[PDB]
Amino acid sequence: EVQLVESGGGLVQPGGSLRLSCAASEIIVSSNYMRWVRQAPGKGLEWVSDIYPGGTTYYADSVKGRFSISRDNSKNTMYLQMSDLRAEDTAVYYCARPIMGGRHGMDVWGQGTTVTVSS
Amino acid sequence: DIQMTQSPASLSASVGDRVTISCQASQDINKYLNWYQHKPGRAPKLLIFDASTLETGVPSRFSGSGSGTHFTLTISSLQPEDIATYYCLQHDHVPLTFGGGTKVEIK
Amino acid sequence: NLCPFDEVFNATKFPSVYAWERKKISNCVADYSVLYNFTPFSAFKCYGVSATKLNDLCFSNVYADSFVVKGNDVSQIAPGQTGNIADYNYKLPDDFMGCVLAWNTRKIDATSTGNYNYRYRLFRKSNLKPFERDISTEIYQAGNKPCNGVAGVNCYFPLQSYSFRPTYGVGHQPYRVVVLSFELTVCG
Repeated sequence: EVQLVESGGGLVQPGGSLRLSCAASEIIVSSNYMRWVRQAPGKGLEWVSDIYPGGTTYYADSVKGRFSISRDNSKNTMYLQMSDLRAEDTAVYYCARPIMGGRHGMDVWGQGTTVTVSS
Repeated sequence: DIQMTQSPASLSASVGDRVTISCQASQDINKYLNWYQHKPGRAPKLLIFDASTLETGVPSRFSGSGSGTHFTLTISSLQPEDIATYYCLQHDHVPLTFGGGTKVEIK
Repeated sequence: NLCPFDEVFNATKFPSVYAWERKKISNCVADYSVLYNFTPFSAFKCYGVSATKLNDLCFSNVYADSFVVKGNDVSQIAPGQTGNIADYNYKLPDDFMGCVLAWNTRKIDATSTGNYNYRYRLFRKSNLKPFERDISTEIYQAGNKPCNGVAGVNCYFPLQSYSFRPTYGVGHQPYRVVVLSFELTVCG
């Protein structure tokens, strides 16, 4: 079935590397749009980063230069390295796919994981 | 960035009442904004793509329309299984920006 | 002999941005006063040279790349752009030497029924090299199962079409773009 799994979320220090792993099946990460969508507790959704199937990188201004989205074509998985994490980086992070080409909706989803940032 | 306004931020109505949630954008956004159902303890689910077409496996109670800067989520018959918050995310142009949220509850 | 720049700009049909036609400009005297003092353009901005100093300047050949994009996606027509148009339809090289011209053509490229003739090959494995052209209709495989030319789950069609309408905003109207490249015969 169409599925993603978020993993590696939990407690980590500011600027720490949990490197959220998003394992895929039946689709190949080398050929897909894939997105990190987060949600702080009691907040609306927000966008983090996206990868075009050519490898093209983008960043939201709240995560620009501090985070980096990446993928392993051989393991069929997406990774977001996080650096300079902060108290506002406590959120529920989902890995999910807007269907490539803008026309169509966001077909592939995972259940998400909470990353908490506290002293 | 591109701002939006969802109206209202929360609403309550009886079973079967028509639900209407608006989304106002700062510029023309065509149709590539989508509507999203966020249930607590689930992954957020899609409602409409192309801002005028039901995704396969979306319930027929959901519907969408509009163009330019105004959009409207329409539910023609409210159901007990619909208790959720809703969003109007655009992926229309960079920077991509999520909607402010609208929680529906049944009275 | 005057350069045939009227054939490339007032032409009735341009190709789609994924299938952009390249023209080499052969030996000829250019007239760039026709292209600067006349001002039909929504965007007219040059890279490494100016809008007026190009008259008393000349190059070993010119490449004209005629194509159709959408008005906001003219911002993806630059060196160092990484948009869907730059990576998958038309990539201007970093050391690109030349001028980019864009004009609104909503009168002849937008229709009330929706114009789906102008396509843009929106899906691709990996990025394009400087001025790579790729017109392949090879089915876009997003998954492990081979698509074999048949579409389905994870097998999407690699072309996506424009939907050009008169009722869209300035950022969504059809815009014609032709880009003049310079390389180191044609002097004026």
